[PDB]
Amino acid sequence: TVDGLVLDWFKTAKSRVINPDGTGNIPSQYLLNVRIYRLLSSGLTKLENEMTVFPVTTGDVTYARDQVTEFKSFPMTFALHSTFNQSSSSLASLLGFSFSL
Amino acid sequence: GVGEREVGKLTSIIMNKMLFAQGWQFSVEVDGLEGADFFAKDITYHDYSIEYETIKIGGGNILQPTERSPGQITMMVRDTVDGLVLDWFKTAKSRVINPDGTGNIPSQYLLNVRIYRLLSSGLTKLENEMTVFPVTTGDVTYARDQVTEFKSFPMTFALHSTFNQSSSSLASLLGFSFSL
Amino acid sequence: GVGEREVGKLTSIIMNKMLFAQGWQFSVEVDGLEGADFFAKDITYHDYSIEYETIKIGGGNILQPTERSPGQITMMVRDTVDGLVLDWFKTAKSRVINPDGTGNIPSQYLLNVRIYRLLSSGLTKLENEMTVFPVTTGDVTYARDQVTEFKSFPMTFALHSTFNQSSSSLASLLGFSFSL
Amino acid sequence: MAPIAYGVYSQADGVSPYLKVTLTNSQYQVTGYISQGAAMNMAQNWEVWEGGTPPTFTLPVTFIALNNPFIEVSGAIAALTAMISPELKAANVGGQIPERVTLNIGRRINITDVAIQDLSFDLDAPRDSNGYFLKNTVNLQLTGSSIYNSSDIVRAFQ
Amino acid sequence: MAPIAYGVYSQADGVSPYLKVTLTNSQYQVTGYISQGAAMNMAQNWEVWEGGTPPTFTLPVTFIALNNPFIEVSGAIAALTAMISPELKAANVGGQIPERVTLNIGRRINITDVAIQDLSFDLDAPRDSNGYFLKNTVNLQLTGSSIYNSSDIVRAFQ
Amino acid sequence: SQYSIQQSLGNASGVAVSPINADATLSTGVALNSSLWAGIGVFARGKPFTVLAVTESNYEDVLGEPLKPSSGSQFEPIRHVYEAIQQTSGYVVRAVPDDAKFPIIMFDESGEPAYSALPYGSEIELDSGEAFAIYVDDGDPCISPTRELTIETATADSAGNERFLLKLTQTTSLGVVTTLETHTVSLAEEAKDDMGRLCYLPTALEARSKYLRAVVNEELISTAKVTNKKSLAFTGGTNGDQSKISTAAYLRAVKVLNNAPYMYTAVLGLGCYDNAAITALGKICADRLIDGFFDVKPTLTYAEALPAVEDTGLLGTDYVSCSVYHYPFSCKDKWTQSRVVFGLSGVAYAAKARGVKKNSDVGGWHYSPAGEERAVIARASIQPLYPEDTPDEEAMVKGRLNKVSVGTSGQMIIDDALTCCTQDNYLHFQHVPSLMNAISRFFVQLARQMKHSPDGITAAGLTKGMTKLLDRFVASGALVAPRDPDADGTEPYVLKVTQAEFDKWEVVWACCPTGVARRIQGVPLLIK
Amino acid sequence: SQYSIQQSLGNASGVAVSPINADATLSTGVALNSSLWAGIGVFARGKPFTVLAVTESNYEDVLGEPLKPSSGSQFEPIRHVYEAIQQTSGYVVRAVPDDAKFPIIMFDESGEPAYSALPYGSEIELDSGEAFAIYVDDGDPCISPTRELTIETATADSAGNERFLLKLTQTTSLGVVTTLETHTVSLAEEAKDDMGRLCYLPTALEARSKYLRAVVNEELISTAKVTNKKSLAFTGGTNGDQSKISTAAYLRAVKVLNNAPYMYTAVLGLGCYDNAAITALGKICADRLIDGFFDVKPTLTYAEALPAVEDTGLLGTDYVSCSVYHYPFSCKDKWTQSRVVFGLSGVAYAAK
Amino acid sequence: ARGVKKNSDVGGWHYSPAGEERAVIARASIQPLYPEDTPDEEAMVKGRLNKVSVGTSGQMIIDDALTCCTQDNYLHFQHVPSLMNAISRFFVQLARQMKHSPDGITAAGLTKGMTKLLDRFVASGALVAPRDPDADGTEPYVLKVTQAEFDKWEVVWACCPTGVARRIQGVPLLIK
Repeated sequence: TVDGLVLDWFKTAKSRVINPDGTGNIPSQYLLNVRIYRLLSSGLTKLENEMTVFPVTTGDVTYARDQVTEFKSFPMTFALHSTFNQSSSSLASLLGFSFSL
Repeated sequence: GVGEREVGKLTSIIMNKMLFAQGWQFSVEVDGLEGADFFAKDITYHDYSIEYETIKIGGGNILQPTERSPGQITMMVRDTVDGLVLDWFKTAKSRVINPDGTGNIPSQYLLNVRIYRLLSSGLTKLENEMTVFPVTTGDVTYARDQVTEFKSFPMTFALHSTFNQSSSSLASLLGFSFSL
Repeated sequence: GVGEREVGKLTSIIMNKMLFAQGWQFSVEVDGLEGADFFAKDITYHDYSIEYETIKIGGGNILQPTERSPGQITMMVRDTVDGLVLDWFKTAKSRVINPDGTGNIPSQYLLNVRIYRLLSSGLTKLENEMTVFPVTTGDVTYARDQVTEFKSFPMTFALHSTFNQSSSSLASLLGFSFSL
Repeated sequence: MAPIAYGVYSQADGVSPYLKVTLTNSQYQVTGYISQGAAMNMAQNWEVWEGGTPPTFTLPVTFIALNNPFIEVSGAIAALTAMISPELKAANVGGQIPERVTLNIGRRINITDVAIQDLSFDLDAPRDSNGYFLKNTVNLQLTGSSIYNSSDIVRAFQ
Repeated sequence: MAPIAYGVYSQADGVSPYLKVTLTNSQYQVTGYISQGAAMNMAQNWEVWEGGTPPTFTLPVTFIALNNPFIEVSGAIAALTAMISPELKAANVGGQIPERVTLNIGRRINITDVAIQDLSFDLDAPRDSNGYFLKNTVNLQLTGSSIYNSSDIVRAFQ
Repeated sequence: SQYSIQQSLGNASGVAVSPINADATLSTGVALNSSLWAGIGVFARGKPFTVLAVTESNYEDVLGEPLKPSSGSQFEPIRHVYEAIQQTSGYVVRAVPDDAKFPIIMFDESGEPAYSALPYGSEIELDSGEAFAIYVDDGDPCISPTRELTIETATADSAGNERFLLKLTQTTSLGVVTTLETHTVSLAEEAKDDMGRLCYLPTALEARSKYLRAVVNEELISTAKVTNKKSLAFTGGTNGDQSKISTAAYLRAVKVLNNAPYMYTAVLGLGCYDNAAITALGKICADRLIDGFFDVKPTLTYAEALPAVEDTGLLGTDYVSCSVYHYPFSCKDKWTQSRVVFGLSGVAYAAKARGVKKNSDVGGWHYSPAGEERAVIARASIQPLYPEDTPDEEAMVKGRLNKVSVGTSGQMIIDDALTCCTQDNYLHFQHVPSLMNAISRFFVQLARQMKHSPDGITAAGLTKGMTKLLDRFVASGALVAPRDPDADGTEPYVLKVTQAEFDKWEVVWACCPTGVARRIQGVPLLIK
Repeated sequence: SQYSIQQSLGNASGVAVSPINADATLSTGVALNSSLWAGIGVFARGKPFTVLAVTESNYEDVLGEPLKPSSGSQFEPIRHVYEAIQQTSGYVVRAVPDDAKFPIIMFDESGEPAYSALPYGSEIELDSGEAFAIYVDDGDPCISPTRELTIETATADSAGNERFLLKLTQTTSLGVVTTLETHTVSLAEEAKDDMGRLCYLPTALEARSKYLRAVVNEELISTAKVTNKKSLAFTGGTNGDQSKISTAAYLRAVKVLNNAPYMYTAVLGLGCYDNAAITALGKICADRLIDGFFDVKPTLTYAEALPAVEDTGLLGTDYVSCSVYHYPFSCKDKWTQSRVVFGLSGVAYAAK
Repeated sequence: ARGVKKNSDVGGWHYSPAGEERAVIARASIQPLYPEDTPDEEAMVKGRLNKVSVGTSGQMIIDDALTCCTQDNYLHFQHVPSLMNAISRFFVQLARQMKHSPDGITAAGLTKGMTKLLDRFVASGALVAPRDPDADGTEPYVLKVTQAEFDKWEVVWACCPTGVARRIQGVPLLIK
C-alpha cells in the first residue's frame, strides 16, 4: 500500500520470530494461522487449507524506477511450524503464551 | 449496482484507489555521496535470511529457525563525465583494505546507506538504514557497441554485521582510532 | 513551472545535461602493440574481489573481509590481413612459457596494459594500469559461414599480482636478468 | 505414584507413545524420542569357544524444548548426569552404588537392568530468552548387567 | 573489585551476556563466545564395575578483535597461556601450583575447579595495521578436579 | 576560553544548555484528526471562557501544569484530557470563577510602574496618569511560579524613533531564572521595523508576544517616556479558588462551545457533574445531532446509581445520541502514585476513537467501543470503591447505563454498548446512532457542496452521491442486505428523489445495517 | 566502613543485620498468577472484613504469627494457610467480630496527644477541637509489638514550606525497635519535595503510609502547628473474642467475597463449622462454577458423621462441583508439639 | 579516568569512586591524625564531603560516591552528574560539528546522530530501562525537535540513566 503496511507487518513478524539481541523467542508468540477458503455463489467461504506458519525470508527483491507500467511487488516465504501437531491458541487471555519453567 | 459481484468490485476499486500507491515515493542515498540518488538507477536489497533445521520425528519433520544468514545490497548506477563513482569506489576499497595488505580498522571504511520513502510534499521518511562496506562491483563489460545506452555498472556492498548496527562520526577529537 | 515535481524534473534535467557523459572518452592500449587501440573492440575488466567469512554469534552472523581474490582482463579483438594479433599472442605466450617446458623469468613476458579516458581535446588521462600476462584466448570457432562479420576472438590476460604492481624497462645495460 | 520425570513425559506433546524412549529408576524418569543412529551389539570371546559378553547399546536421543525447557532439557540433562555419575559418597557407605536404570523401548521391549556407561552431547544449540537450550542430541552408551542367556533374552520381547 | 579481564568483557560489545563464556581466577579473567564444536564427556572404568572418571570438556571459542585487539586477542591469549602453563618456579617453592581456574557457562552453570589441560589454535588469521590478530578459534581441553558424585553434579546447575 | 558554556542562547553563534531537569514530564504524540472534540474544564493558566485548540504538544503549558487530586475536584478534567490527547486534539474551553483576576502593570509618563489586578471580563481603563498599561493574559498568577520582565533601550530607527527592548523570564520556586523571549519596539505612532514589521507598541506586542497585551492612551503616547527597568513581575493576579464552580460559568462555556465556528463531533462530561450543565449539553447534543459522553459521580453506589439516570433528566427519545458513564472503582496515580478516582469517559472516547480510526474510507462507526483493542482502562492498581455494594443486572439494563467487567489478561473491559435510550428500539444501541450521525454528516457536506446549482443535474448528483456513500458503507460492512428476502426483499438500500417547486428537493433513503453481537448464548452438555 | 552495621537507615550508608532478640519470623516468595483459592479466616493483623492477596512473601508478615491452638478454635485457618502457602498463594479474606477495637492518637491545635479506641469500622469525626488524629488500621491491638512514632522538624521545601520528619517503628517486649517508615511531610496543601514528591499530610498517609490513617480538619489545617513527640504508643486497641463469630459477620464476609473481583479457582473451608456459612460458600461455589474443599467436624465418630453431610445440607445437584472431607485424627503441633486437629482442605487443593 | 577509559568505544562515567577497584592508595606508613576521633557518616553525607578508611588489604579507600549537591536529589550522587556532563559534552560536540549547515537536512542529521549516540549508550549500558513502567513503559528515551524562526531549532531530549546503589542498606532474616 501507500504506507508499506506489508513491509511493516513483515518487520514486526520477523522481530517476534527472532530477537535482534539474538536470543530464541518462544515458538508460540510469532506463529500465524494462514488459511485459504473456497468461496461460494452467495459469497460464503468454506475451509480449504489452514497452516500454522512463521516468516523466514522474502527473497532477494529488486527495486528501481524502471517499473514504469507495474507496481513494485514482492513475495514472502513462510515456513510451517511443524507437519505434526498443527495446534494454536489465543494470546488474549490471563494465562498468555508464557509458561511455567 | 445491487448484485453481489458488483458490490465486491465496487468495494475493491474504491479501497484500491484509496489505499494504493505506485513505487513512486522512494529515495536511496549514501553518506559522503553527492548526486548518488540521481546516478543510481536500481537497488536490490536483502537484510538477512534465517535458516531452519529438519528433525526427524515419527512420520513428521519439524523445522525450527536458527540464525540470521546475512544478505547484501547491490546498486546499479551510471557514472558522470569524471567517473566520480569509480573514484568513490576506489577510495572506498582503499580504506577497506590496505594495498600494503594489512587489515584496516572496521570503523573508518563503513558507510551508512539509507533508503527513505518520499511524501506528497517531497519530504522523506526512514525506510531502511544499513551499515555496509564495499566488496566487489562484479565483472563489468565496456566497449564501443554501447551505441544507444550509457556504460553503467552495479556495485555490491556487504553489511558490516547483522548485529549491533552502530556507527559514529569521525569528525571529533577522539577519532575512529582507539587505545590499545 | 512552480509545482514541486516540475521543480524536481527541472533540477534533474539541468544537472543531467551538465554532469552526464556517454561512454565516449575511453582508450585501451598495450605497450608494444601498434593499432591495438583500433583492433580491440571490447574490454571486460576485474581487478580483484575480496572474500568474507561468516562467524556464528548468537542469532547473528558477522562477515569480515579477508583477502583480495584477483581478477583478470578479457579483450575482444579483430585482427588484420596478416594476423598480427595472433602473431603477437604467439610471441607473448612463447615468452611466458618455454616450449622446452622450463619456467621463464616472470619479468620479461609481463605487459603493461592501460586504459585512459579521453578528453574533449583528444587528450588522455590515466584510468587503470595493470601488469598482466597472457593465459588463453579460449575455444574459438572459425569457418566460412561468417558471411556478414569478421572472424574475431577474445584474449584473456591474468595480472601478474594484486600486490607490488611494479615494472621496469628491458632496454638497459642491466636487463631483466639478475645475479644468482 | 511415579517420581519426577523429564523430557516429553506428558501426552500434551501429541506424539505417538510408541516412538518414545523411556528410562526409569526409583526416583527419576526421563522420556525422549527414538532418534536415528541407534545401534546395539552382542558378541563373545574365543581362541575353542571361551565365553560371551554382555549386551551393548548405543542410543542417540534428540530432545526438544517445545514448551517448557526447564523440565524438558535442563532437568532432563541433570537427571541423566545424576544417573551416569556414580553416587558413592552419599553418607550411606553401607550400600553406595553407581546406580542402574531400567530402559523401556517401543513401550514393549524392556531391559530391567542396564548401566549408562557413557554420555555425551553438544551445548552449542540455540537457547531461549532465559537461556535454556532448545535442542540437543545426546548420545548414550549402555551395557547389560551380565552376559544374558538365550532363555534370558529371546523371551523378553513383545 | 575483580582483576584484569580480556576478551569481550564489557557490555559495549552489545551482545547477549548469556552466550558468553567466562573463566576467572584470583588474578585473571577471560571472556569469550560459545562457539560451535563444544563437547563434554564423562565415563567410568570396569572389567564388575571398578570406578569412575573425572569430567572432561572440549571447548572451542572464537575471539574477535572488534575494537581493541590488544585487550581482546593478544592479552586474551597471553592470559590463556599463563593459565595453562604451570607456574612451578615462582620463587615460592612453598606452594607452587600449575593453577586452576573457575568456569562460568551461560551465566548459570559454574564449574568451581577445572584444569586447562590442553590448548591450541591457529595464528594465520589476518591482522591489523599494528599487526594484532583480528580473529582466532582457540580450542581447549579441560578436566574436572576429581570424579564428582551425582550429588556433586546434578545439584550444581541452574 | 571557548569551552565554558553559558546558560541560555543570547545573540552569539554557539550552544548554551540549561541545567539538567528531573521534574519535567514530556510525551510524544502526533494527531490525525479522527474525531474533533471539545469540553468544559477548569484549569490553571490559559484564557478562560474561550475555545483553545490543544494538541499533543501544548497541554503542558497553555493548559497549565497538572494539579493534584487533593486540590479540590479539578484533577478529573486534567486526567481526562490526559488520556484524551493520545488520540486527537481538542477544543477545550476553560472556565474560572469570579475570584480570578489578572494582574496589570501601569507605566506612567516617565515610566513609573504601578501594580493592579482586575477580574477577567472586566475592561481596562486608564486615568489621567499612568500613560499606558500592560497585562498578562496567559492565566498564570505570576506567583506560583513567577515571571519577571526587563526593559532596556537600543539603537533608533531610520526616522530616529526611540527603540526599547522588553525581555520576559520565568522563575521557579527554587529561584532558577530562565529567559523566554525578547522583543524591541518603538513608541512611535508610525513605528516600523527594518524588515518593515510594525513596531507600534500594542500592535507589535500582539503580533509577537502571545502572553502580554497592552493598552496605550492616545493622548499620552506622544508624551510617554521610557526608562531602564529590571525585574518587572506582575503582582496581585491569581485565579482564586478553582474548587468553587458556578452554573453561570458552565452555561457561558456552553454558549462558547455552541458559538465556536469549528467542527466537533463529540463532547465530554470531562469531570462535570452539575445537573443544569449536563442538561444544557444534552440539549446541545440533541440540537446539533452530535454525540455526548456524560459521566456521573463515581462515588455513587449502585443503589443510588440507578435513580441518578432519572435524576439526569436526559432520559427520552431525543437525548439518545448521548451516552452516560460511571466508574465505581479506585486506581493509582501515574504521577503522584496516589489512591485516586476519576471517570472513564475519556478512556472510552479514546478507545472508540482508536477502534474507528483504523478503518479508512469512513471509519468503523459501527464498531463496538469495547474489546481488547479498545476496552482497556489499565491506569494503575485498580481497586473497587464499594466492595460492600452490589449491582443488579436487570435494574442496570433498564437503567441503560454502562457497566464494566473483567477482560482477557485481568484487565477490565467495558461490557456494554447501550445508550440511555429509554425505548427498547433498534436505535437504543450505540452503533445505530453512530450510523445516523455519520450519514447525517455525509448528507450535509454533499448537499452543501452541491448547493446553489442550476437545475436539471441536482437529482443526478444526488443519485451518484447516494451510490458512492452506500459504496463506502458496504465496504465498511456496516450495511448488509436484509435478512428477510420474501417480504422485505434483498436490497440493502433504496432511494427516493424528487422535488416540489423551484426549491424544496427531497430525498428519502432506507438502508439495512449489520449485527454487532453484544449478547451471546451458550449451553453445555455431555455425551458421557 | 564495612565493619559498622546499623539498625535503621537515614542519611548514613551502611549494611544492617537482624538484632539479637528472642523471636523472629520470615516470609518470602513470588506471586503465582496460575490458579488461586479463596476462603474466610481469622488471623492476626490485617484489616477486618477485607480481602488480602496472600503469598509466600506476606503470609507470615501481614497475617501475624500463628496463634496458640488451645487459644480458641482459630488455629484451623492458621494451620490451613501454613500448609497451603508453602506451595500456592491465595486471596484470603479476614473479618473479626465487632468487639475488636483499634486505637487512635489525636493531636490538638497545640499538638497535644490524646489516646482513644474505637470499634473497627467506626468513623471518627473532628469537632471544633481535636485538630487532627491518626488511627491504626492494620488490626494489631498495638500490644505485641507496639507502634511508636517520633516527630521533629526537617529541612524545608524548594518553595520554603516548613517540613517535619516523622518515623514509625515497632517495639517488641524485649526492646528491639524496628522502624517501618521515616517520611518528611508538611502541612502545606501544595507541599512538593525537590524530587517532586508531595508532602501533603493526608495524601502521604494514604499513599506511602500503610498502617496509619489520618483525619485532618480542612479549616484548622492552616492554623495547625507541629510539636516534638517521641515514641508515642497507641493504647486501647483490642482484638476482641474470635471463638464466637456472628452469623452476620459470616454473611458479610460471604457477600464481600462474592463481590470481590479477583480470580480464584477454588474455595477452602478454613475450618469453619457454621452451617449457614458452609451453605453460603457452597452456593458461591455453585454459581461461580469452581471447586470447594469443605470439611466436617472431626470430633464426631463415623456413625454420626455419615449423616452429618445432609445435616449440614450440602447434598444435591447444585453442590456437585464441591467435595467435603473428614479428618478423624490428631497430629502433633509444629511448634507446641500438642494434639492438633485440622482439615485436609488446603493440602487437597495444593495437590490438585 | 582509568575506570572510564577501560571501555574503549566511548567510555563509561557510571563508575563509583568507592571500593577497591579504584580506591586503593596505600602510600606509606599511614598515621591517623586523630585515632580516637571517628567520622560521622550521616553528618558527612549531609555535608556532601568525602570520607576515607582502610580496607582489609590495608589499602586506603574512599568510602563515598557523592558530590557537593545540597539537595538529596539524584544529582547528589557522583557518577550520574558525570553521566549528564558527558552526554551533554558529546551533544555539544555533535551539534557544533553539524552547525552552520543549510536547512532541510539538519533535522535528519541530528536525529541520526542522536540515534547512533543512543546505540553507543545502550551498548555501554549507561542507558537502562525506566524504574517505573507505569508512565513511560520500558522505553527509556525521548527526543523532539522544533523550530522558532529562521534560526532557533529547539531540541529537547530526556533519558533514563542507571545507578550504582548509593543508598546502602541490607537486612538478612532468620528462619529458626
